[PDB]
Amino acid sequence: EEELVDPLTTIREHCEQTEKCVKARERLELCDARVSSRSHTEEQCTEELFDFLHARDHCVAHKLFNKLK
Amino acid sequence: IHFGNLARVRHIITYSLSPFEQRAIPNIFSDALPNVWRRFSSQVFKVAPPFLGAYLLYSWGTQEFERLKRKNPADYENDQ
Amino acid sequence: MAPNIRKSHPLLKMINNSLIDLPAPSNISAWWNFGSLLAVCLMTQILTGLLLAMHYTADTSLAFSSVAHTCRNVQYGWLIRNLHANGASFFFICIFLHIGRGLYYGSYLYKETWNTGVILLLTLMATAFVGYVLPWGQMSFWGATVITNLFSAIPYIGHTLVEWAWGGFSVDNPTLTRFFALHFLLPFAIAGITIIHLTFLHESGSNNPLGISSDSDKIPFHPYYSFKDILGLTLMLTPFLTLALFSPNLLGDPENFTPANPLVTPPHIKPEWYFLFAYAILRSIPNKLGGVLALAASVLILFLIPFLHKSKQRTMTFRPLSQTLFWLLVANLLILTWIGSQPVEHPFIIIGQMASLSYFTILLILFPTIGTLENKMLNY
Amino acid sequence: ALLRQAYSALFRRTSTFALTVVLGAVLFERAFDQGADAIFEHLNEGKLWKHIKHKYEASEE
Amino acid sequence: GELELHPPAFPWSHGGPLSALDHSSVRRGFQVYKQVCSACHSMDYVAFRNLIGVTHTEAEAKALAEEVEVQDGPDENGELFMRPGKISDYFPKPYPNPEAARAANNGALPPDLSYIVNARHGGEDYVFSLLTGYCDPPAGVVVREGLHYNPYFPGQAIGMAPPIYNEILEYDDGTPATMSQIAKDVCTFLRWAAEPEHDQRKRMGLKMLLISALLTSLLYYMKRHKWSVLKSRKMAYRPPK
Amino acid sequence: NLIGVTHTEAEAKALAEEVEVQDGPDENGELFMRPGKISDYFPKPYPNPEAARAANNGALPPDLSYIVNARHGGEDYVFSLLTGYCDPPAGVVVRE
Amino acid sequence: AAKNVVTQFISSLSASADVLALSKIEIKLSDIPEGKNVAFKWRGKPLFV
Ligand code: HEC
Ligand code: HEM
Ligand code: HEM
Ligand SMILES: CO/N=C(/C(=O)OC)c1ccccc1COc1cc(C)c(I)cc1C
Ligand SMILES: CCCCCCCCO[C@@H]1O[C@H](CO)[C@@H](O)[C@H](O)[C@H]1O
Ligand SMILES: [Zn+2]
Repeated sequence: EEELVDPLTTIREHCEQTEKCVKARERLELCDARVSSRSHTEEQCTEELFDFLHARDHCVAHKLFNKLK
Repeated sequence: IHFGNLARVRHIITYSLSPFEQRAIPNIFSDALPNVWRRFSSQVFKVAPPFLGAYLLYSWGTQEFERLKRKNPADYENDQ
Repeated sequence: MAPNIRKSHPLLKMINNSLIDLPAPSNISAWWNFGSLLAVCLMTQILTGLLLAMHYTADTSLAFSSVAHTCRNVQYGWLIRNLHANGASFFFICIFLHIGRGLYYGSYLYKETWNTGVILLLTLMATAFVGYVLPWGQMSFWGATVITNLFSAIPYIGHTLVEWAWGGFSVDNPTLTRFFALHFLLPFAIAGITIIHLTFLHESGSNNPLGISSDSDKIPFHPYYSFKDILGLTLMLTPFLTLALFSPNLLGDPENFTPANPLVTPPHIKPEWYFLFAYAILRSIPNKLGGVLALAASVLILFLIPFLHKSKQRTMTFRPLSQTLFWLLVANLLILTWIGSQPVEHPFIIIGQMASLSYFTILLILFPTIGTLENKMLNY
Repeated sequence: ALLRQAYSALFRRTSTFALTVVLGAVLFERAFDQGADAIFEHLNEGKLWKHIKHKYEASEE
Repeated sequence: GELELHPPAFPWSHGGPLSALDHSSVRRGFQVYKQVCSACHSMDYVAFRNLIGVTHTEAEAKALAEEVEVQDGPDENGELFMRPGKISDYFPKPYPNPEAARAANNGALPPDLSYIVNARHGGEDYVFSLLTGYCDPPAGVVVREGLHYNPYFPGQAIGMAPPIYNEILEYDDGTPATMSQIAKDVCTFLRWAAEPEHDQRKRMGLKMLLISALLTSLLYYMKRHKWSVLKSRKMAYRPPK
Repeated sequence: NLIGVTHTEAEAKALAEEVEVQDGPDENGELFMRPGKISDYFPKPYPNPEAARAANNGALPPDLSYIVNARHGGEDYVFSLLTGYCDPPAGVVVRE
Repeated sequence: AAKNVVTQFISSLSASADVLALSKIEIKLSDIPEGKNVAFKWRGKPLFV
């Protein structure tokens, strides 16, 4: 009963489980995994990350404002 | 004086009617449009081509630029 | 001397024989409206120009704030400002159409009227250039520096020309102030020449889309073209207002909302669209001096155009070949523009050099050549 | 027959003509603004201070 | 050159050519600035009087402007003195000169937020995402001691500390202080602050489009009308033969 | 300004060093002090009129840059004022 | 349109938002004691009440 939640993080969830977001969130961890294990790599998962957020947030926008006032 | 010295013109008749006696924008369908098309048609294959031919280069140029930003996994296949 | 009162009045005889009884072809198209538009355009900039100037303070410590105050405090100040900055574009658009038209109908065969034109353009270009520095925002500042700094590429007689132009050792107050003065002046000089422009014109009359003696059938400017002209005006003024009333900064870069700071340089320094094409050519040649020349000639070239006409006919109306070469050129400018709004990395650079390379090539070799070749196909 | 009647009392003499435009324009303004303003506001129902004013104007402290 | 992440496009209440600013939001947005950003961020081109008829009462504003002390004078001794604020006063700077602000933010200079939205690409769409969007860096990305990660900012290393967090204040209008809800409002305010005219300008656009359309139509008739005489014209070549 | 006019480029430097000027701000934002240089303008004896009046009895000792051309009779006048103070004649009572 | 655009530009030269701000100054008649005088500042020149 009345527990204040930021619609953002909620809609952030709903999107992360989406054809594009998932086929991306996966693309990241894969990077991260290898990049993290490796000790001598110049690699960075920036790209991948953006790919995700770019997708996530797009989604977020399309709905996030219906909740806010 | 700029009206009279112009040129020697002979045997030409012209008939025209006051604006009030005739129509404002006459035959929009039977004459207008058909010509608006005619005109359009005739030129397209002159104008359009290069403009279109640019959209390509713009696209390839741009598109290809982005591609050169993404990293090539081949640089990192033996960084264990 | 005379019956009515607009032919015997040493004044109405100039408001008449130039805008009412003026002999006009009966077949000139919409590409002839840009003339008056260009004028009306001026008539307006100058007006909004003053109205602003009446609230501006040319000083590297108040320029930005004044402009800002002008927008936030002066009645309709913001409105008056938009109109001016956008009036700038509207101005160029009309000029470029105006110019293209002249090229596509060999109006440039009217040598004087043409050369005066070119000058008018030059003046307009310079004029904006200074007006841009006034708001003294990042872009204002840096655009100044980048450009003015080119002059230092000239040998000997330049490394000085610059420090003279700045009134110092870098773009600073001494400059701002003198630029403001210059921006107040040039518009008038434009109005002036414009008078001479229209005179050399009235020495021959308007060229017509077909390119053949109009004497056989000419109509009085009024009401035929006065009416056409006003419609033309509205058909433009609309988007001009439309963008300036619904998307103000659609055109203008933001870095100019950041008070100029000589210590920090903006990520990307790029002018207003109407200078893009040139910017792109400047940046194509790696060698300040060369690029400078290319820039100069990129616009100076116009003067040559007349001496580069080979067709036995005047307008391209009846010359298919030339036409596409013409549109290839136009699009060739679009590209240069675009290339100018982009950084200096592959592919851009190569595309850049090419575009510019083709720009000159067309106006210098193709056009005159395809012209000759054209003539022989008519069997002349 | 308005067109007729108009061309007679109004658009005939270049004087009554002008005189019409003047007065006519007066009416136009006076009532074009209303409509416009009204239309504009409607498209912004409850967003303007004209609306949310009642919440602080004589109802607080 | 290097990789960046462009902010998505939120459907702002005032994003339409005919849609004004939700003054209700702005009023709040204001507070978000007033009680949070006005701590490192200046807004030199706005003043309490501006708020009247916009987001506050002429009363609210006076009082609102009195919550501050300003430096006036000199006096009949030459010394500078203090006095309570009045509507004719401009929002107080939190520092006295950049050199100082940097000092209390680690070289970082919290930019005046007057024209900020029109100063950054993507305006509010951007300024939103920045706030609602700080997060941990991905593999390989090491952030220097003093900067916080934020992918929506070039270099990904911003010197600004995540400024907002749920209930970080309370909208005395009742609206739930969820983070995004804040950033939403503050952004909206930012727009207003950057171009008060906004509304009136769009109201004009409307009027302009109407007159425009009607007056162009009319002119078009008259142009045609007159020109008819020519386009209807007919000619024949009848020599004497 | 004094150089090439009434002093050496040397004299002036030194002459300008006999004063301390307020510059800055520094890396902390604080204003600081420094010794004068030729590129400095003759120091104000006060920081603002309101203050000068305070130390001269409401009286405001005008800046003397353009003074001569600022008073009728210029130097002829500015002279006589200095070389010419005296006791009031009968009936003339000067306020304290 | 004409009339409007012209009004718009003409009111442009009249006083602006700021100068209209320092325009007026009000004085509370319930904070001034008998005899003693207090002076303010109005349109530049001081004001006696
Ligand atoms: C704790 C001090 C602090 C507060 C309070 C704060 N900011 Fe900032 N902000 C900064 C600093 C410092 C930077 C500069 C970081 C840099 O440029 O490296 C900054 C930068 C910004 C920038 C963006 C700079 C850029 O280049 O994109 C914006 C936008 C901004 N702040 C908005 C806000 C908003 C909105 C609020 C209030 C809701 C706020 N800030 C509150 C410290 C703060
Ligand atoms: C300073 C701005 C200028 C103004 C206000 C102006 C105005 C005009 C006007 C009123 C006309 C007559 C109608 C028409 O447009 O055809 C005209 C014609 C012409 N102008 Fe300009 N002009 C300007 C710039 C230029 C420029 C930069 C050029 C190109 C170098 C130029 C070239 C011409 C030519 C060649 C004509 C002949 C038109 C024809 O073919 O009939 N003008 N100009
Ligand atoms: C030749 C016509 C004119 C052109 C092409 C022109 C163009 C411009 C440009 C390019 C700017 C930068 C605008 C911006 O900030 O986006 C500007 C600003 C300005 N112009 Fe003009 N201008 C013209 C005439 C005038 C005239 C005649 C005056 C007055 C004599 C004037 C006074 C100013 C002032 C005060 C500014 C600075 C403040 C501001 O940016 O609004 N302009 N002008
Ligand atoms: C003061 O800088 N003004 C600029 C502007 O676009 O003003 C409208 C400006 C801003 C950023 C970069 C370059 C410029 C000027 O660039 C110019 C200016 C002129 C004249 C010409 I020919 C050709 C170019 C490429
Ligand atoms: C093509 C010519 C278009 C002219 C359109 C005239 C529009 C000017 O309309 C303006 O709207 C403002 C907002 O309500 C009012 O405050 C101004 O008083 C009014 O003049
Ligand atoms: Zn930019």
